[PDB]
Amino acid sequence: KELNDLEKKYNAHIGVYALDTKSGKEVKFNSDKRFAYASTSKAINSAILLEQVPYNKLNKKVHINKDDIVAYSPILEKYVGKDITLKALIEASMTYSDNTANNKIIKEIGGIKKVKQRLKELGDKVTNPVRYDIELQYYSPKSKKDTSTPAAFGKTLNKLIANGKLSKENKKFLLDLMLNNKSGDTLIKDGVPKDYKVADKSGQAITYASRNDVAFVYPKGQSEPIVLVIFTNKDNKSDKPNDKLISETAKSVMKEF
Ligand SMILES: *C(=O)[C@@H](NC(=O)Cc1ccccc1)[C@@H]1N[C@@H](C(=O)O)C(C)(C)S1
Repeated sequence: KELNDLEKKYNAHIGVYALDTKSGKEVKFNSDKRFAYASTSKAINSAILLEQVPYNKLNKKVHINKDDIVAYSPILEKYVGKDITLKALIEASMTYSDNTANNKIIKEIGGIKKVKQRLKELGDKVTNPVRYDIELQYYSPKSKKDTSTPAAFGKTLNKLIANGKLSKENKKFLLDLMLNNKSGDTLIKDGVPKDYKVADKSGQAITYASRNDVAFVYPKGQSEPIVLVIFTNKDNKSDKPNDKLISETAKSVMKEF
């Protein structure tokens, strides 16, 4: 309804899935439509690693070489020939959307093929990781590669983080990164009521103005999060997104709760 209106105001396509984990209440709009998840996949990879490595053991270091470095790695770019702890990899991936950190997290997990296995165990047969960064960012409406539906992606985010194989410490370390992430400030954070806490991970693919934001939103007073997945995109390959679209979509969706 009003989301269709926002699709008209911004000449864009909105994908929404939101789940209040307390009530089990869901808001869906183009929720079974495929979108490039882009960097929002970093939250998923980070959480999967965290299921396998206890907080105390995030101090394990791993070697970084030139072959590991991919574009848009503001943190990892300085670790060629150096060691980095898994904790700092996760921090890089989440806070700076470091692409090299995210690939190394997927490697730690055991590779794309293992992320796929985990996804399927969580009943997610939609989220479709195929490539590492940055190649996963070359979205095409014609390919399913590195795409998901807001519903499949949110359900996974809910089963992985919102409840709940993560220890209290690993769950806190991930969510704090997401809460403290100043790079998602123009998205969901921008549209939610100022007293709501928002723990997000944003994404922007190279093509079709694919701009996304996923978050754990805590309406003031509630501790149970509302999982919010907003995927947007446009008709043209070189289209530039408008973050206000996501900000407005989040505002609208939050009234439903
Ligand atoms: C996650 O979505 C990452 N996206 C890319 O690596 C592709 C890309 C898209 C637009 C500009 C540059 C690179 C990260 N998200 C972007 C972004 O927010 O635009 C980063 C440049 C932070 S990498």
